[PDB]
Amino acid sequence: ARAARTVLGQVVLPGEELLLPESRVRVVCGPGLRRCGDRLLVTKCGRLRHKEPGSGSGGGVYWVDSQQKRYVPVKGDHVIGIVTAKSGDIFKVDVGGSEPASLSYLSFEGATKRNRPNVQVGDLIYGQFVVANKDMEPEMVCIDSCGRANGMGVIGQDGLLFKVTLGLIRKLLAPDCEIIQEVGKLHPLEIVFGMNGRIWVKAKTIQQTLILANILEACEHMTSDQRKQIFSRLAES
Amino acid sequence: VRYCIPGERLCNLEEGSPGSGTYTRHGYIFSSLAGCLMKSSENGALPVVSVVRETESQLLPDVGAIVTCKVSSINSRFAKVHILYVGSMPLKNSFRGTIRKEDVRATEKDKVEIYKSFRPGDIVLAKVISLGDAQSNYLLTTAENELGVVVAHSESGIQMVPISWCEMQCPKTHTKEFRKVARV
Amino acid sequence: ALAARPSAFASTLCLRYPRTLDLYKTFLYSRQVEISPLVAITPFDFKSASPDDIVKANQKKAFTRE
Amino acid sequence: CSLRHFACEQNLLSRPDGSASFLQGDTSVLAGVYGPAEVKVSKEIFNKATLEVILRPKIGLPGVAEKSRERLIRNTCEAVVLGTLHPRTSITVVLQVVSDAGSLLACCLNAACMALVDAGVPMRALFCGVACALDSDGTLVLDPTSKQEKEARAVLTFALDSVERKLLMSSTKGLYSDTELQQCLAAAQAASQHVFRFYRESLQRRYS
Amino acid sequence: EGLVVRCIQRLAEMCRSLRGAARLVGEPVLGAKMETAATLLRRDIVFAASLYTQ
Repeated sequence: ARAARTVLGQVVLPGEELLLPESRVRVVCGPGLRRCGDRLLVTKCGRLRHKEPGSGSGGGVYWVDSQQKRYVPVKGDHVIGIVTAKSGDIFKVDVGGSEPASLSYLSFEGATKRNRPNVQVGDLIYGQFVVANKDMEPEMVCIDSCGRANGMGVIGQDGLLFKVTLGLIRKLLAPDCEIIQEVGKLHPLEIVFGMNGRIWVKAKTIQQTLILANILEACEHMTSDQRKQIFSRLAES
Repeated sequence: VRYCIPGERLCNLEEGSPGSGTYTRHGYIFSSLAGCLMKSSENGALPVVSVVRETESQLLPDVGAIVTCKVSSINSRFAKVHILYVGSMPLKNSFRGTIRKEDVRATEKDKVEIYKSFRPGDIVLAKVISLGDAQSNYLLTTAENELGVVVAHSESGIQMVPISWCEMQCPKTHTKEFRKVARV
Repeated sequence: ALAARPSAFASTLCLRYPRTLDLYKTFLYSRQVEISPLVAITPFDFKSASPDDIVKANQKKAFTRE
Repeated sequence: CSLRHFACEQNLLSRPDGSASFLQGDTSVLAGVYGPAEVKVSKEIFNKATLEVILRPKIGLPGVAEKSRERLIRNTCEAVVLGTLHPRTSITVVLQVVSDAGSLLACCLNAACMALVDAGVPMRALFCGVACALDSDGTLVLDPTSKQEKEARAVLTFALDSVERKLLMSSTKGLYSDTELQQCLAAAQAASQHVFRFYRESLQRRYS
Repeated sequence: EGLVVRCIQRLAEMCRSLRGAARLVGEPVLGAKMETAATLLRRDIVFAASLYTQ
C-alpha cells in the first residue's frame, strides 16, 4: 500500500490502493479513482496525475488518464453530434454515448416560434452540454452563457469529419502543445475539436485534407524530435 | 358459514339483490366465485348478497384505484413506472404505467419539470384514470395533495425524509434535492 | 358416483411444508462473521401553503380578473 | 511444473472498442469488447448494467456445452466489474476460439480479462486462469496439453482474484479426493503470481 | 418602405398556395421552384412585428 505524491507519473493497475497525504482532505477523486475510507482505489489503468494551480491551496484533483474510444458525457464539454430525428419540437442528436441528446428549437441564436432554424436529418452540430448526470438523457444548449453564439450551431460545409480516440483529443488540447502550429506550417488549416472523439478539418485541396486526416490520427504516438522532424520532411514532398 | 362454487342458486330477485362478483338469470341469483357467502344487511332490508374470497392474490386495476408504484425510468415528457401494490395488498406480478407531463400537480399546469419530480428508484402513490392505449397502458395520475412520492431513497442508500412540499434534504450530508412530496 | 381414498404418489405430492437448543454448531452466526445526525424537523406537517390549494382558492375567491 | 510460452497482442481490430489476443503456447483465443452502449428496453436493469457473453467454437456450432461454459464466464466477470457506475447500458463480451491445444478455459478467461482492461471498463480487481491436471499417480502438472489431458485421470481449472488470491470460478473434471484438491489450489495460488507479473509488464510496456 | 413588407407578406401567401395546386396537378417542376422561392423569401425583418412578441 504505497502513498500518493510519490507515484506520480507511474503506471497503475486496477485493484491497487494508494495513500493520500495525512487530517482527511476534501480532494475529490476523478474518473478512474474512487475514495474508500482514508484510501483511494484504482478502477482504470493509466497514469496518476495531480493538478494544483500555482498556490498552496486546493488546488488539486487526482485523476488517471488512459486510452479508450467509448465516450461518456461529461457536463460542460464541447461535443460534436449528428442530428438523427425531428420528433416533436426538439432535435435528437447522436453524440456517441448510451443515449441521444436533445436540443430545442429556441436554443439557437435568435430563434422564436416563427423564425425557427433550418436543421435537417443527418447534420453535424457544434455545441456544449448543460446537464450530463446519470439520471436522464443528456441535454445541450448551443449558443453561449450570455446568449451570443460564439461559433456554435451547425458547422461544416466543405470539410471532412473523421473519428479519433480520446487520447489524441486530450493531447492536442494542451497549453504546451506544438502539434497544431507545426502541422499547420505545412498545410494551412482550421480545426473544430470535439471531446467525444471527433474532429472536423478543412484544408485547401482535397488531397491535403486526405493527408491531414490520415497523418493526424498518428500524432498521439510517434514521439517528437528524432522522429517528428524527419517525418515532416519526408511528407513535405 | 358456507362457501361457494361459481354457480348455484342463492336468492330470488325479490329476496335480495346481486352484489360484487355475482350474476343473475331467470329470476335467480347465481354465484360466480369460490369465496365466502356475505350478506351486507346495510340499512333498509333486502341485503345485497355477494361472495368474496378475501384472499386476493392478484387484482386487475380499474378506472379509479389507488396503487403503490416504483419508478423505472424518467423522460422529459413522461415517466415509466411499475405497478407494485393495488392499494394495500402485495401484487404477484408487475404491470406498467406512464405519468404524462399533465398529471403531476392538481392543476394540469404549464412548467412542472418532470426531471425533478419522480427521480427513478422511488416509491410513489398514484391513481389510475383510464385503461390506456398500447403505448401507455394505464395512464396513472398524481393530481392530488395525497398523491406523490412517499418513501424516497438517498443518493448513497439511506432512507430519505420529507422536508417541504417540494424540497427534501439528506440527513447525513445535508444535501438539498427536489421531489413531489405527498401528505402523510 | 363414489369418491375414493388416495394412494402413495398423491399423498406424497400433497405435502404442506410449514429455539429447541443448538445443533449444527459451526453454522452459527457469531462464529462465522460515530453518528451525530443533527436531524432537521422530522416530517413536514403540511401546516403551510400547499400551492395547488392556494391557486385554486385564490382564484375562486378573487373572482375579479382586473 | 512450468507454465509454457506466453504471448499477447492488443488493439488488433479497429471496429470494436478494445481487442486482445492471448495465446499461451499453441492454443489461442481472440476477444473484443464494445463499451457501454444502448440496451433493449426489455432487458435493461436500473442501478446496474447487463453483461452478455457469447462463445464461438472453431468447428461446428455452439450447443449445451458452450452455453454452460458461457454462464461461468459471465458470472465470473460479473463479480469484478463495477456495474453500478453505469446503469441502463450494456456490456458485451465475445470470445472466438482460433486454435485449441489444451487448457482452453484458462486462456479464455485471460483473453476476457485483457479485453476488458483494454476496453477501459471500471474494474474492482483483475482475475486469472490456471488449470491443473494430476496424472494417474498424483504427479501434478500445471498448464497441461491435450496429450496429457487425455491420459490424466482428473483435470481442474480455477479462476483467482488479483488482491488476496481467492477462488472465483471452479469447474472440475474427473474424480479425486480433497487433499490433492487443496494441493492443486495452492499450486494455482502460486502460479497466478507470475501471470499477474505478465499483466503488469505488458501494461508497463504499452505506456512506454 | 412601409408597404414593401406588406406586399412581401402578400406575395408569400400566394407562393405558399401554389404548392397545393402543383401537388394537385402532379407537376413538381413548378412545385419545387415555389418551395425554393418560399425559403428564399423568408427574412428576419418581416417577422419583427411588435415589441412584446415573446
